[PDB]
Amino acid sequence: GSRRYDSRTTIFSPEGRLYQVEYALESISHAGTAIGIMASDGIVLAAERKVTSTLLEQDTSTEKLYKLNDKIAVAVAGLTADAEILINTARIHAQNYLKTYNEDIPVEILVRRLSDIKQGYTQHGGLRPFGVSFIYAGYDDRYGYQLYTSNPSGNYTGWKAISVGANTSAAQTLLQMDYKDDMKVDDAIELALKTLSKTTDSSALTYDRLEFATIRKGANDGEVYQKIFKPQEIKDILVKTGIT
Amino acid sequence: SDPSSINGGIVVAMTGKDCVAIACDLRLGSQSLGVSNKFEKIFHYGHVFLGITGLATDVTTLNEMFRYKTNLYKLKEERAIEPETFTQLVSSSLYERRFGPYFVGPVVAGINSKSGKPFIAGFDLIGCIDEAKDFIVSGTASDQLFGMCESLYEPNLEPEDLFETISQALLNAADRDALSGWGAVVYIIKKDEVVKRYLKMRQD
Amino acid sequence: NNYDGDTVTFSPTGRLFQVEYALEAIKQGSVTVGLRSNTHAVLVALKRNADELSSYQKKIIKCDEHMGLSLAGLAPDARVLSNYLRQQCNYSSLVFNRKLAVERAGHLLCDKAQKNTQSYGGRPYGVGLLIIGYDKSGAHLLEFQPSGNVTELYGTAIGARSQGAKTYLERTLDTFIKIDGNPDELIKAGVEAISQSLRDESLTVDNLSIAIVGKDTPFTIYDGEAVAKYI
Amino acid sequence: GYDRHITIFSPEGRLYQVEYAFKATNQTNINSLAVRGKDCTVVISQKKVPDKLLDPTTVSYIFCISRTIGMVVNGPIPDARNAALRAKAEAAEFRYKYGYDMPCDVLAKRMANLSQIYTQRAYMRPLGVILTFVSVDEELGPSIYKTDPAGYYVGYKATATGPKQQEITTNLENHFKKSKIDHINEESWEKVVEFAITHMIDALGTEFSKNDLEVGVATKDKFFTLSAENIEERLVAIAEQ
Amino acid sequence: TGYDLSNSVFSPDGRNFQVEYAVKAVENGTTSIGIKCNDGVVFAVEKLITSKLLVPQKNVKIQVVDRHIGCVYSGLIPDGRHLVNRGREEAASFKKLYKTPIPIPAFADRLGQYVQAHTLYNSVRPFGVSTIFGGVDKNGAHLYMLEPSGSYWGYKGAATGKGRQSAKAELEKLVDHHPEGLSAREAVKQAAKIIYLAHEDNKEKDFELEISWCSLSETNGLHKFVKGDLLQEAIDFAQKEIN
Amino acid sequence: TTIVGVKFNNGVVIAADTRSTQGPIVADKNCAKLHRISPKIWCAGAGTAADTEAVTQLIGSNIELHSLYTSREPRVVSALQMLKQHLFKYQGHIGAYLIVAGVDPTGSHLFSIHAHGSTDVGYYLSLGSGSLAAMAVLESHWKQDLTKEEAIKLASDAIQAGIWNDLGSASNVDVCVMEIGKDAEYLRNYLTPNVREEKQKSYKFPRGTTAVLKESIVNICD
Amino acid sequence: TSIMAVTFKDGVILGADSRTTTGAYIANRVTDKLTRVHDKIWCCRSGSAADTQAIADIVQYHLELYTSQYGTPSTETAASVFKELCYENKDNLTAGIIVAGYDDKNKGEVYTIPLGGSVHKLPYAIAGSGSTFIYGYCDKNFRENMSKEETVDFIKHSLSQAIKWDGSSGGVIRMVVLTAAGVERLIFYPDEYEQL
Amino acid sequence: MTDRYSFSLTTFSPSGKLGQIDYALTAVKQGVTSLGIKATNGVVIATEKKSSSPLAMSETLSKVSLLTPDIGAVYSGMGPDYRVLVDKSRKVAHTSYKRIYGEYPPTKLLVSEVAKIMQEATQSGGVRPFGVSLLIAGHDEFNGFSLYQVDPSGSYFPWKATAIGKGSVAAKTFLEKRWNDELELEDAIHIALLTLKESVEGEFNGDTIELAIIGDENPDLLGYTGIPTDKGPRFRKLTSQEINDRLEAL
Ligand SMILES: *[B]([O])([O])[C]([C][C]([C])[C])[N]C(=O)[C]([C]C1=[C][C]=[C][C]=[C]1)[N]C(=O)C1=[C]N=[C][C]=N1
Ligand SMILES: *[B]([O])([O])[C]([C][C]([C])[C])[N]C(=O)[C]([C]C1=[C][C]=[C][C]=[C]1)[N]C(=O)C1=[C]N=[C][C]=N1
Ligand SMILES: [Cl-]
Ligand SMILES: [Cl-]
Ligand SMILES: [Mg+2]
Ligand SMILES: [Mg+2]
Ligand SMILES: [Mg+2]
Ligand SMILES: [Mg+2]
Repeated sequence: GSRRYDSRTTIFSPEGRLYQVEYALESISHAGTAIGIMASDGIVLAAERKVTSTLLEQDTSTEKLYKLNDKIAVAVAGLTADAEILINTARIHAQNYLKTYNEDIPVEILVRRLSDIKQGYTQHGGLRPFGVSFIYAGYDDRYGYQLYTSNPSGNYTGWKAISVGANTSAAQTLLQMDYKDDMKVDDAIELALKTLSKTTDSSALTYDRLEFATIRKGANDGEVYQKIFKPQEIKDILVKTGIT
Repeated sequence: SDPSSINGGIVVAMTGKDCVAIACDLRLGSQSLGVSNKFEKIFHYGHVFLGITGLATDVTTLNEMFRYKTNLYKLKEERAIEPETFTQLVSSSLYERRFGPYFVGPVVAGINSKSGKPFIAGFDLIGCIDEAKDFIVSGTASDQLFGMCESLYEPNLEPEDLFETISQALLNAADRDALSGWGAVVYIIKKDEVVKRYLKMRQD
Repeated sequence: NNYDGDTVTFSPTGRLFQVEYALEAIKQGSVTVGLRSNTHAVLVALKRNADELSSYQKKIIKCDEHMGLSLAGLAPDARVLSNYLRQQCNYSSLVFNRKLAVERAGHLLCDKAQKNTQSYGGRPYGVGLLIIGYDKSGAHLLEFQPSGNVTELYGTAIGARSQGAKTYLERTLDTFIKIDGNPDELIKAGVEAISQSLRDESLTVDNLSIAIVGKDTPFTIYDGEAVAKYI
Repeated sequence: GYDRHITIFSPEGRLYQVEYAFKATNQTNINSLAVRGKDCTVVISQKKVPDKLLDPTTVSYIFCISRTIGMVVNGPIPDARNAALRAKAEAAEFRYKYGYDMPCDVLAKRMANLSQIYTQRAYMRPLGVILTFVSVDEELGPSIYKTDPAGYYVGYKATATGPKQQEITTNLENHFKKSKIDHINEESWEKVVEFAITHMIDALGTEFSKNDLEVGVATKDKFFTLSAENIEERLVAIAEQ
Repeated sequence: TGYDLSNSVFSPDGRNFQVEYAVKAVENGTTSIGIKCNDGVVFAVEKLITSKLLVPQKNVKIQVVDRHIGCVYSGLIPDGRHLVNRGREEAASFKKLYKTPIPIPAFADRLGQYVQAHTLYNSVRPFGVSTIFGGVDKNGAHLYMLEPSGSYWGYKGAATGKGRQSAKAELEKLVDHHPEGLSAREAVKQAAKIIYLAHEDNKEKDFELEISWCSLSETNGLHKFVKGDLLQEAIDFAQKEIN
Repeated sequence: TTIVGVKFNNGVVIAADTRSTQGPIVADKNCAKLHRISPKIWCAGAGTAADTEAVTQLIGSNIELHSLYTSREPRVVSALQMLKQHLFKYQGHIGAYLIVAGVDPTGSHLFSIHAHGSTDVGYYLSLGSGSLAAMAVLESHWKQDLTKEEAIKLASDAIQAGIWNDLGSASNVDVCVMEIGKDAEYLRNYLTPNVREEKQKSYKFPRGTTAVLKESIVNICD
Repeated sequence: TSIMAVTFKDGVILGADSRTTTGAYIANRVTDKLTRVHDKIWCCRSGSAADTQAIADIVQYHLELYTSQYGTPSTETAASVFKELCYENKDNLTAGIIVAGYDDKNKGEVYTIPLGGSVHKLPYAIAGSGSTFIYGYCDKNFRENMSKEETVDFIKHSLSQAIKWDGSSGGVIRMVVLTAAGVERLIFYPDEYEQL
Repeated sequence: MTDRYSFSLTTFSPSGKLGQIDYALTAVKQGVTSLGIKATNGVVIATEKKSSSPLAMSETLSKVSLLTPDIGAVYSGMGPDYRVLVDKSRKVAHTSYKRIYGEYPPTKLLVSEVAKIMQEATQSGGVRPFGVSLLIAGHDEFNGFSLYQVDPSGSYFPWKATAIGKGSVAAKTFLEKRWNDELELEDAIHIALLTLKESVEGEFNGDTIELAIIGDENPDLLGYTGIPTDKGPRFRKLTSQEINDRLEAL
């Protein structure tokens, strides 16, 4: 019967590893690097688009940074199509929570939900897992600014600074070296771009190969503003920090 | 017994020159018993305003529903919803409950951000769109509101004149209805400024 | 070989190996004998024990007042099939006020076993059954194989060393068919038939199991000191 | 190498089960031909009754799908009849739902979509048949639309299917290169059938008796198959000129 | 290779090896035939007497569908029964909706589509039987034969099982020597002969002859088993011809 | 509501009034009761307003998809069949009473559909509360072999009969003309009462007339 | 409604009035209650117009699919499909149908299917609200093996009286003739049949 | 029966590759060249009508398809997969948008819905990915003109201009030299015809080339008059004659 052709996506190896999760992580390691850095007065999201073209319409393009609600955003590393499935689900969960409690969803709760969905694909159903790793950047009135990451296993962790995708080993060492607790957004912006500039496989880091975003309380009085940087704005911050 | 007249209340909307106005009373009751004088019936999603009369639980539910939907719309479309589009969304959403409807009388009001054209629309409890040029009425004193609006209203009123006309339409209509009143609110809406005024009225 | 992984696969010579392996489970099972005359039908079964402390596995199951069977192979599968027969016999009585014909009972068993041989996921039944009964057309004896093949016979035997009892019945055919109106002599012939399949062990009081049905005899099972008469 | 057993992509981007279904198409060793007249569409097919014990009247690969649509099949008869029964059901349902007779091209597309599904879904195998639908459509006029196991379909001026399709195809191609029109310029369907048979004889290089052929004709508001005697009359006319 | 391990898989030839392996089960079975006569059909089958313990005339192989169709098959007997059970459901639902008893060509396709369906998936096995069947309807007599692939045609005479080549040769003679046709009573006699002649392929064990027939004149277009004197008359005719 | 349909020699014309009512109250004085199903197939609707709008758009949507699937111009019998089978399904609970008309490759057609799913054919038809006034006019002035100009007049005269004599009909006349070979012409307000009374007095108020308690600016921006 | 179907020597003729009513208002005065489910199998419809249309449409679909598989169906088969729908859905339907058809083997046949879903094969049948008034006339005047002209007169006279007395019946008298020759439609206007 | 393939047929290999998606892309590579170019006042999509036989009527086979009145689509790869995607794309534009908002979806969101369908064929049980890459050109009020590519994975990218299929590598290089942000629609059509000639072997004319545009509203193609706000479809398929006229000025 059909059993003959079943890959058995949800099994343990003799060593106690989930094959498909491990291979999905290997897929993600070839994806464009994405970096998240949390500061006392905001969060930075930086990410590298993969070997682009001059004919790509960048200003209408989105492959790395997505908005979940007004307070929470994500940086993607892996299969973009897989990520959009999960992103739409996350967007709906946030709206469900808002409708039920009349309050914006706490960042961790949203992250846990998505991470639980990923987990399900590793334990039951016989389907391949989502080849996606997220960096969640968000704010709520309980914990303030938060950074999380989730991977195909459905495991999530909180961070002060973190990278996903390609060259994470190199990137994480560089972040661990220059990161400090009393750091600010403008400093974090610089750290993020400097790290990408060193870990990139490209010859040089340019505006057309980047997606950039910030979550700031730099919004008029006690409230939070998301800023998805435009191509021209990424070009300006690259000059400001002294990379181009 | 009649769900549309347990809680009571009214909403009215009017067009003016490069402006729209939408107003509502503040009463919520349990038939004869007045319960709340702070129950506002007008909500807004971006620059689109929605007034809802009828059964209060559904008023609340639909607000939460249209907030839900307009929020997702914005995330995907990367722009705020327009009055014409929202009107179609309200109609769609109501008609999907054709044989188990929300007992409400919605009213949409706003200005199209691109064309600048003023827009109002009314609905029955199941989705039928009444897209009037002049005015829209809804609630337990809709008959009274029709009479007031039909006599008081004239086209191309300026924002501060329109305020007087709609306020007097609401106030005098509410004063002939036992289940309406207990306060009132009027929204004056222009392309990039909105003023909200609470009216002084008789509290019986 | 490569075509015995499931029941849904023919071999290159047109064989169904899973069915044949299920057939093999019957050959490992303890011997049981069936035979009839024109008035009575008799089952004789050699029960098997695990050891000296254990009981002797029951081989005969009653299906109705006028019908029952003996088993050889997987006992739980016999329980499933006998339960099905009980229901079909019972449906016939309740709905039609009619005792189920032994031939029709065989047809129902054939069709139930067949579905398990053509579908993926399932498995063939791992048991052989000998059904006896007395209906409106007299005494009957059926042999059920889990391939689906059901066969009406004068006498037969299934299980380990069953060929000895089957040859004996093939010789005695003209004698035991004529044993009409004499239950004890028909059982004697059955006890003598099953004896041809014995080696090393002999028929003891808790070893032997006998059943009978006939003209004015409801299906009744004899065990223990009730079969000492025939040892 | 299980990419050759079910309908999934091989490393070359190929679907081997679809390709092998195309090969099953020629298992019957029968050649079919379809041409269009002014008022009609004619389809002819070789009829081979190798066994004397067969009832030759029941040996057919031409099917009357609806009153207006006819279908000839190139492939094994079980898959042929599977396709026929479905096409009949689809044509009847279409008329009930939408209030008018299902067009030939629309039915072809529908059957082509069903075939496409078998090339994408693993549990369903492709049918090893090529379906040639013919009619005189009330909008498009004389119509020939052909479907294959890949889920591909297209309209035709004329077409041929079978082991020796290429010889027939080139023969037809050469004729339409001369006439420079998309059809057989002939009033009566009888003469269009004569043309169809004549050009099959020329292409294959074989003579035909009345029992060697099978003919289907589509006119306005009906499709019908010719009897052996109707074909005999057709063969007599061909021989007499 | 590996194309023959799963049903519904096309080999590089374009063949379904599992269906071809089912045919081997059919070829292994006993001989069964069908003869189309002037106003009806005659079915006959070889029943191998494995042992003396088999009760004569009890293990009936030929099956009736509705009241006007006879079915006989060679190969895996349970598979044939399953197919007939389906046929009976198909005939019942046809009569339920359309009132008239199911025509034989209509009935043939019902079996054909069902058997063909069992070559479409790897979750089912093809049928291990070739079924010869037919009867009398409003348009007269019809005889069919249906293979594991789902393939079926109308026949003047049909044969399947281990002695099919022998039988076929005999059927071909009758077709040649009787172009005007064969009577129902003649067909019964000939059917008996052909089974006896086809028994040379299964000559180790002796056998039991079973015949049935539908005929407009002889049985009022209903399926009936050939019994008693008429059966013995056919057996005598058959025994005379082999000697 | 007064809706009509009239066939003429090379096409078909549809017409309707423009009043909508809740009991004795007038809800809309200019309701558009003419709907587009496909470019050259329009239907007029009476009964429950939401039901006529919804069932007309649903079938209009399916007709568009069908047209794309079949690569053909949609037919009127297709709309007719899809509509009736839907209305029948809901045993009259969808209160849509329609007059369906249009031109297609088969010619020009005129039909009516009742809420329970029954369809009729005719050269002239009318539905609604003013249907009896209109049909009296149609039964008095209809003849066969009408011109486009005669048919429009007959249709709008029939709609007027309802406007004046039926309380559930009022205001303006809408028309749509579907001719063979031509584009359909939708004539919104083909007829309106001219002039109309100016009110005796303007009720524009002195500014400051209304007593206010509080004021505030509303934040609509992000 | 006044409908009837009558067998005669050459085949069968169906007849019907053309009035559809909503209470006392005549919603349609030129209705065609003679509908075609197959080339030479037609029916007469009485009761709910929506129900009888829905049924007839389904039957036409079943016989179209029957024809594609098994060839031309009998009139008896058509009546059975009508019956199956009317009987199984008897709680939710209000349909009184007369089925009439022409075979070459069986010739003209008439089946009536009243409210319950029962079937009755008859030489002729009458149904609809207006049928009540012509039971006496039709019983007295019907003969078997009438000519075409005699049968047309019989139906014309019968429905004339049914129309005269029943307010639910009226308009024109439609007729459909089913024979080996083909299918012929007839119509008779008030000025003709009222003076009978 | 029952679909017993409830498990994924596309899975991650040890290297992190999704084999079936890669192989689907290989099938797209073999497919006939199609391209898209975006101008300031329009978009053009074009491809070669590779006729399988000269007896076949290639007009009946439409490689360029209308999805909505303002959105069109072209492909490279497996035609039958494209055909069913167009059917689903047309339907989803109604069910998941028009029946809710009373208007046609903007290009990006329809593309998103198509992408979603293709992604699901890459993860759902018992199916292979679609063996096509789509180029979807369209217009809407708030986003203006746009051109999107959609791959077997479900990934989609917006382009100023691009090509897919057989000679895409060469064609994309050709487009990079010619494209600028000041192109008018007629200039884009001219460049499209130039680019497409390089990948075509045999006949190069209006009968062997399929070309459509998203441009100005066509009130002549609307079918009715009387509603000012309805101005007609922006999608228009160029005729065989219209193409040949521009091939003389080539
Ligand atoms: B006409 O009278 O048929 C007209 C048809 C058109 C408006 C669709 N119908 C109505 O105006 C109906 C009358 C009605 C009242 C109450 C229940 C059902 C029908 N009016 C409405 O449907 C309606 C319209 N707007 C708001 C509320 N109700
Ligand atoms: B006849 O009167 O039975 C007639 C036959 C029908 C097929 C047109 N029925 C009707 O006219 C019925 C009402 C009726 C009258 C007498 C007996 C039973 C039923 N009318 C409708 O079904 C109808 C009426 N108006 C609109 C739509 N449908
Ligand atoms: Cl489809
Ligand atoms: Cl009617
Ligand atoms: Mg009050
Ligand atoms: Mg008070
Ligand atoms: Mg497959
Ligand atoms: Mg009368």
